[PDB]
Amino acid sequence: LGRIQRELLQDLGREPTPEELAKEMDITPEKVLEIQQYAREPISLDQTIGDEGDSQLGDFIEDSEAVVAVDAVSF
Amino acid sequence: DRVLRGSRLGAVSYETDRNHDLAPRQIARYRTDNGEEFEVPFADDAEIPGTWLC
Amino acid sequence: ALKRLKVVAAFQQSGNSPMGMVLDAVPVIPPELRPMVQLDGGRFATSDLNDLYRRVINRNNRLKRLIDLGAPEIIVNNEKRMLQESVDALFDNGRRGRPVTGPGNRPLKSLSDLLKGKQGRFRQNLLGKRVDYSGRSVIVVGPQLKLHQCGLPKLMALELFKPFVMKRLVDLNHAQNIKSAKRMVERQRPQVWDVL
Amino acid sequence: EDESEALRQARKDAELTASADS
Amino acid sequence: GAMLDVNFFDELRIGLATAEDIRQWSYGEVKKPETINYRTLKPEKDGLFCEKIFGPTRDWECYCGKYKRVRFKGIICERCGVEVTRAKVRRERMGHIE
Amino acid sequence: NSVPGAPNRVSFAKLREPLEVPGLLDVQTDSFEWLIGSPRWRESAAERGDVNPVGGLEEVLYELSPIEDFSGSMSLSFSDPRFDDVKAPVDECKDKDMTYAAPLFVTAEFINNNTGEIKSQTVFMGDFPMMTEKGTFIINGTERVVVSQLVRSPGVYFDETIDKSTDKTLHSVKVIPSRGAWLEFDVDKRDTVGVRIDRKRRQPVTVLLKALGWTSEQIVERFGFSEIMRSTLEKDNTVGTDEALLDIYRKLRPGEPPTKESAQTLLENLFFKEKRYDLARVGRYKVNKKLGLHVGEPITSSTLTEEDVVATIEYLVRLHEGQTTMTVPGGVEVPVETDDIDHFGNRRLRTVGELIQNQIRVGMSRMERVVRERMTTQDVEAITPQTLINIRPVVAAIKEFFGTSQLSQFMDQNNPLSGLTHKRRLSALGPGGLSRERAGLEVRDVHPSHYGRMCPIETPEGPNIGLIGSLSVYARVNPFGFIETPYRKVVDGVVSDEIVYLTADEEDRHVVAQANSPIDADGRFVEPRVLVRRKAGEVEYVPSSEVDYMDVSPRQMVSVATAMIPFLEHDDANRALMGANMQRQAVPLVRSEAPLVGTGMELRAAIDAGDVVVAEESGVIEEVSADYITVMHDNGTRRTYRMRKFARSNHGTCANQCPIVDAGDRVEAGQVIADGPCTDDGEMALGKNLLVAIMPWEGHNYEDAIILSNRLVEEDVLTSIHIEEHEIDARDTKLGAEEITRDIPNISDEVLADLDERGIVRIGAEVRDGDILVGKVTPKGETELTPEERLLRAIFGEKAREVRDTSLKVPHGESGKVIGIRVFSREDEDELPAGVNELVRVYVAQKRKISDGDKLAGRHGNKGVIGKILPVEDMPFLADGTPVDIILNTHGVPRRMNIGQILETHLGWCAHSGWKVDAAKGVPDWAARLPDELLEAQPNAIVSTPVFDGAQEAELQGLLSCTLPNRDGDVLVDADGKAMLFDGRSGEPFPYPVTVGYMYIMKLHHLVDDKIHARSTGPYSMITQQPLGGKAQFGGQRFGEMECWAMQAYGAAYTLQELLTIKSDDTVGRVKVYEAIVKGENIPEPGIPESFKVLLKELQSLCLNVEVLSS
Ligand SMILES: [Zn+2]
Repeated sequence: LGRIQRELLQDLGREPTPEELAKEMDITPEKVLEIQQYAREPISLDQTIGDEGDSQLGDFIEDSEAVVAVDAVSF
Repeated sequence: DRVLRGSRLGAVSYETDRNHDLAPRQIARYRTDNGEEFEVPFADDAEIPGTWLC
Repeated sequence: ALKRLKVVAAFQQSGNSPMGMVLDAVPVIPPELRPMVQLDGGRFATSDLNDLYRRVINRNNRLKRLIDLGAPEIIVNNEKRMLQESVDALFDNGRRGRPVTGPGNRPLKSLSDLLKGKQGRFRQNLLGKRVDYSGRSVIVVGPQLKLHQCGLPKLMALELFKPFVMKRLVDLNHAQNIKSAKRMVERQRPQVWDVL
Repeated sequence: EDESEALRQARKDAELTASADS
Repeated sequence: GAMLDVNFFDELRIGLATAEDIRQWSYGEVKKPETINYRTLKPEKDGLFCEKIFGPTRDWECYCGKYKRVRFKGIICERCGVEVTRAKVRRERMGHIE
Repeated sequence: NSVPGAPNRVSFAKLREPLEVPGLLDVQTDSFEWLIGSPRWRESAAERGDVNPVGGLEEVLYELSPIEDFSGSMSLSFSDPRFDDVKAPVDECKDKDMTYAAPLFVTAEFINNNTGEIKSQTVFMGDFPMMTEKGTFIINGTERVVVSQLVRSPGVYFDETIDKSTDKTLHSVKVIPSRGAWLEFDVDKRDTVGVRIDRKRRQPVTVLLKALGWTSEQIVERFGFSEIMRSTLEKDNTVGTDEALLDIYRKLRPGEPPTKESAQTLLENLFFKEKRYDLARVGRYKVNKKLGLHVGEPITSSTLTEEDVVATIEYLVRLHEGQTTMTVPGGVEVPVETDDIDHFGNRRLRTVGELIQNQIRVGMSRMERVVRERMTTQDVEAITPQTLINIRPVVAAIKEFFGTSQLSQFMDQNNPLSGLTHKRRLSALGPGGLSRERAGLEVRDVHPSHYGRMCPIETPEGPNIGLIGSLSVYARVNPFGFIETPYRKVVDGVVSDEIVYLTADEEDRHVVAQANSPIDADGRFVEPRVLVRRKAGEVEYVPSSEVDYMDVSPRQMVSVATAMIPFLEHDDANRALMGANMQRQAVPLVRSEAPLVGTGMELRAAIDAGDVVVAEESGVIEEVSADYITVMHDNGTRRTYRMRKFARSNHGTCANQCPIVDAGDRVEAGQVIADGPCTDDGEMALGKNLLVAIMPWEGHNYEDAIILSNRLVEEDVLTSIHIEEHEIDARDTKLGAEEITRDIPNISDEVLADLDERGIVRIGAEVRDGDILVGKVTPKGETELTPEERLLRAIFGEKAREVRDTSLKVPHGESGKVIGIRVFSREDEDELPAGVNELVRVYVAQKRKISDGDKLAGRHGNKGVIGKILPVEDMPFLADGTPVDIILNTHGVPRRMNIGQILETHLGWCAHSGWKVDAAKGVPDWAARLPDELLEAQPNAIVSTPVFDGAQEAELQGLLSCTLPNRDGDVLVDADGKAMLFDGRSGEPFPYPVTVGYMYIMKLHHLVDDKIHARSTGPYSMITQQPLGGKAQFGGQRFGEMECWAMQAYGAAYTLQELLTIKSDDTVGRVKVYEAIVKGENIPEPGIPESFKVLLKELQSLCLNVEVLSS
C-alpha cells in the first residue's frame, strides 16, 4: 500500500481516491481504510500541547468511562 | 482550544463487597524445582492441572 | 580516606548489604501508571516507558537465546554492553553518552524524570491541585452588609450547594428520587430558591 | 595567542568521552 | 507494615533494594514485548499488559468469560489464567523482568 | 474636509497642517503588491527607482534558476511567474469554509545542452492565498492577519567596551550577514587585532591579508599609521601568503592536513561563493552606505569583497586611533563612531511580503533539492519539466506557515478600531527573533529615535510591555524595510512645502525644528531662538539658520488609537496607556451615537478600516433596502452593494450594517453610503454621551465602582448583541455509526416540542439552559446485565435501549433565539474529516442588557465595574428635574492624574447646551486665538479638539461663562462648571455645588457571564485524577501553594487536609463523601490520597526499598 500508493500519487500528482487504491489492490476502500488505521503509529503522551513546555498531553483527556457519582448512589 | 475525550480499554461495574457468601474455594498447592510452594486458591468445582505457572 | 569513610562507616553501621549496586531483576511499574489509552477515533497514546521496557525485553531475550546457543565472546559481550546501556537509559535517560530519543528527536522521559525537575511528583503535583466545590466571579461593593456577611449570586450558589439542596428537596417530597431532584435543579423550578 | 587554553582543555575532554558508546 | 496501608503512620524509611525483595514484590515475570492485539484491542499474554500478572481489565471479569460474578472472588481461572478481582489492582500490581 | 459626505464637525485647531493623513493600510497593501508584481506597484517603483523594477517572486525565481546536473550537460530554467484571477468570491469563500486563493503559473524550461534541446511548458504551481481589499487573508473560512516583525538589519556593527582593569576601549567589529558565517576584528587588552572568524582564535590580520594577497610591505604601505597593526605584524610570527592560507585552513579544520585546494575553496565558500553566504540587498546597501564604497551603484554582487574587508579593518583601526572621519580610497568621507542596536536606523521591518518571500524560498529550496537529485535518476533526453516539478513542498510550506505560526495571528475584531489597529502592529518576538525570557531590559525602553516611527504610548500592559508596539500615524516603510517620516524642508528661515521623507540616519545628520513654531504667515520665523532636536536626542536652542527640517504637524509621534483621546496632553502616560489599550475592547451597540467631543481623526479611521461601504463612482441612488443598494452611475451601468445582516464576528459580536441614504440622493465617489458596526454617519462611535456627576454617593462607588440610572436599561442605551456558535458532528465508531434523530432514549415529548423532523431545532425557537439542540444517539453496543436491572426491566417491560445518547445541549446560562443552522454532510460532497458523516452548527443570539458586574470605561482609562443600578427616581437631579445618569467618584481623579476627564466633561456640557460669545463691544480677550464660527453654536452640536493642539483652559473658562439657557431663563451650570443638585432619596439639596457635564463612556467586552462559573462535581482528568480546568467544561479552581501557606499559618489543619485529599484526589472517597452528603450522615474520615500512592509505586519501581514504620 505504501510503495504502490506513493507511486500512484506521484503519477497522479495528488494522493488518490481510496476507491482508486482499492481497485489497484482489487479489494475494498474500507479495507484500504483498515490498512490506514493499522499502519498509523501510536502517539505519545509526553509532548507538550502548550506553546511552551507546561503541560503534558494527558492533562486534557477527560474520563469517558468513569462513574458519574449520581448513578452510583442512586444504585 | 483542545479538549479531548478517551477511555482505557475496560468497563467498570458497581457492586457491593460482601465477604460471606462467596463461591466455594479449593486451595491447590504447586511447587517449583527449587522448593517453592505457590498456594493457588481455585474453585471447589475446579479441575486441578498438574502444572501451573508461578 | 575520610571521603571514603563516610560511606564505609554508613555500610558498617547499616545492617544493609553492599550488594545493592548490582541488580539481577529490574522491577516493572504497574500498567495504570503507564496508560495504554485510546481516543475516540482509533488513536492510541502511551507514556514512553513502554518503548524502553520493550527495548530491555528484546535485549534480554536475545542474550538469553545467544547464551543457550553458545557464541563467541565478541558477540556475547557486545550484547551485554548494549543491555547494560539499555538499563541505564531506562533508569536515567541522558546522563551518560546520549539520550535515547524517538519521533521528533525528543528524548524519552525516563523514570527519574517523573520526580526530577519541575514536572515531577515532588513539585508539579505538590504546588497545588484543582478542587471541587469551587467557583469564581467578579466583585462589587456591598456597603449595606454587616462585616461577617458577603454576597453571592444565586446561579452560582445553586451550583455550589447542589447535593445539599438535593437532599432537602427530597426530604420535602418535591421530588421523590435523586434523579428527579437533579432534573428539577437543572430546569431551575421556582421551589429551589425557598429550599436554597 | 590569548585565550586558547581553556577552550582547548574543555574540548579535548569533551571529545574524549563522547566517542566511546558502543 | 506497608501491605494493607493502615491510616496510622509513624516513620517513612527508605532503604536499598535486593533481588529477593524484588521477586517477592512481583506478581510474575514479563517475558514478551507485546502490548495489545492490533485488531481485537485486548491485552496479550506474558507481555507488558499481561492480565495474568497485572490483574483483570474489568470488574470481576475473568478473561475467557466464564466466571463473571461477584460470588467468585480471588479465584484463579485455569483456562484463562487470571484471578477474579476488581480492575483497580492494575494501579498497584508489580511485575519484574528476569 | 475632502470627504464629501462628512458631518460638519467644527475644530479648535489653531494650526493648518499641509499634509493629509496617508492611507492607513499601505503598510500591508503595498507590501503584498510588491510581492505579487502588481501593475500599480510596477508604475510606482518605476517612478521611484526604475533601474531594477522586480517583484519578489521574480527575484526568488531569478535567484533559483538555473538548475542543472553536476556535469553541466542539461539545464532547467525558471521564468515568468503569473497569476490568474480568483477561484471564488470573498463572502462565499468565507461561508463555505475554504481559503481565498488564486492559481499560480510559471514558465519553467528544461534544456539538454548536450546538443541543445529546450522543452518549455506552463507548469501549474498551485493555489496561492491572496489578500482582500481590506488587507486580511481568509484561511479555512475564518479570517487571519499577518503581523509585521522587527529584526535588526545585517551589516557592520562597531562598538566599544571598557575594561574594569585596563580601562581600554575594546573596539569590536561584528558583521552578522543573512545566511552567512560570522567574523570579527577585535582589540583585546593587548595591542592585537584578531580576525577570529566564526567563534575561533584571534589570528593576526596579516594572516588573512596574505591569504587574500596582501603581504607585510603592502600592509605597511597602505597603513602608515596603524602602529597597533604593525605591532601585530611584528607579533604575528608567521609569514608567507600560502603559509598564512594553510595556517588558516589548519586552524579552521581539525582532522585534515593543510591542503592548498581545500584552503582555497573553504575561504572562497565562506567569502565570495554566494551559496553559503549571502547578505541580502538590505545588508549590502547598509555596508555600502556605512563605508561609502560605491557612490550611485545599485545593489549587485551581494557577496563579500577584499576591498570591503580592508576598508573595514582601516575603519576599525582609525576608530581605535581616535579618528572622527575618514575618506576610503575612491570614496567620500564618512563620520567614524560606534553603533547602538536599538537605534531605529538599524532595526528594519520585515513585513508580510518579506515573510511570505522567505517562506516560498525555504519551500523552493527543498523542492529544487528533490529536483536536482531526481534528474539523475531519470533518463537522458526523455523527460519533461512537468515530470521534473513537484510543487508539494511549496504548497505544504505555505499552508504550514499560515497555520501554526504566531505571526499569522487570528483576526481580532471587536470593532472597526481594533480591527484596524491589529494591523499596523510591530511585534518583536517570533521565529528569527528573541523570546520574552531573552528580552533584556534595554529592548523594552524608548530610544529617542522613536519620534515619528513608533508610538511610545501604546503597548500591551501585561508581560509584553514594549515588545509589541504600533506604528505612528504618518509613517511609511522603505523599499528596504526601514521606517520613513515626512518633514517640511525649510530653507533659510523660509518654510517651503517640499515634504521630504527621511530615515533615522538622515534625521541624525540634520537639525530638526518643532511643529508649532510661530511662522510669520509667509514662511519666515518670528523668534530667533527656536526649539530643536539634535543628533544625540538633545533639546537645544539654535539661531534660525541651522534649522533645515520642520515637522509636518504635531501629533506625529502618536498612534492611531491614541490620536482619538481628547485632551491627551493633560494626562499621565500610565492612564493614557490604559485608555488607548481599552479603546480596543468596546462592543458594538444597537444605536451607536457619535461622541459630542472627539478629535477630527475619527472619520478617516473609519473609512480606512474598510468596515464601511463606500461608493466607488459618483452617481444617483436608484433603490435602497435593508440589504442592498443599487447605485446608478452616470453612464448606464448599475451596481448593487450587498450587506451583512447579523454575521458573527471572531469574538462573538454582531456585524450588522445599515444604509444611511434615500432613494433620490446623489453621491460622489468616496462618500460613505452605509454605516458599519460602530459607526454613525461615517465617523467612529464606541459609546454614548451620558450625563455625569463627580461626587461620592453613599458608599456605592468606593475605590471606583460606578452607579447607573435605570434609564439606560429602559431605553436600551447600552445594549449589545452577542452571537454564539455551537457545533456537533457524527463520526463512525467501532460499534457502528452514530445518527441524528428525533428519537432518543427515554426523554418525554415535552423536550421534543421544538425539534424538527430530522434532529435539530427550528429557526426562532427560544431556548433555555440545558435544552436539546441536536438529537444524536450513539450505538453503545451491548453490555452485561445486573440481575437487579434484569428484575426491574422484567417488572416494567421496556426496550433494552442498546444505544447511548450524546445530544448537543446548550451550556449554562445561555439562552435567546436561534438564527441559523448550518449543516454539512459527508454524503453532501463537502469537505469533512474522515469518519465524520454529518456536521452541524447552530447560532444562538442572546441580546444582553447592561447589568451589575459589567465593565464601563471612559476614554482616559478610568474603568470600573457597575455597582448598583438605582431606580430612576432616587438619583440626583438638577433644578430642571433632569436626573443624572452615572455618578463617578472624586477620590480617583487627583491620585491618578488624569484630569483630562474633568476638562472633557466641562467641554461636554458646553457643547451640549451650546454657546454664543457676546461680541457686543467686539471680541473678548480670551477669544483672540479662537477661530470664526466657534463664537457661537447650536445646542447639541459637536466639536473636535485635536490631540496636541487643543483648546486652552482660558478658552474653556470663556466658553463656560456663556452657555445659553435651556427653555426658561436658566443657566443650570454656573461659571465654575459646578451645578446645584437636589437629592432624589432624601429630598433636601446637597449643601455644596457639584460638577456635572456630559462624559462619553463605552461598554467593555469583559462581561460577567463570560467569567462566572462554578463546579459541584463534574469531569475528571485521565492520567491523574484531579478535576478538569476551564470554563468551557465545568472546571475547578487551582489551590496554589500560597494558599497552602495561608491555611497553615491560620492553623486550620482539617480544612487543608480536606482540600488536599477528598476534593481532588481520593477517588474511592469522593463517592463516599457524595453519598454521605446525600443521605445525611457524618462525613467519613479521609483516606490516603492517590498522589502519594503514585509516588510510592514510583519509588518502589526505581529499586528503592521504601517501607513504612509503625514501631
Ligand atoms: Zn478465564
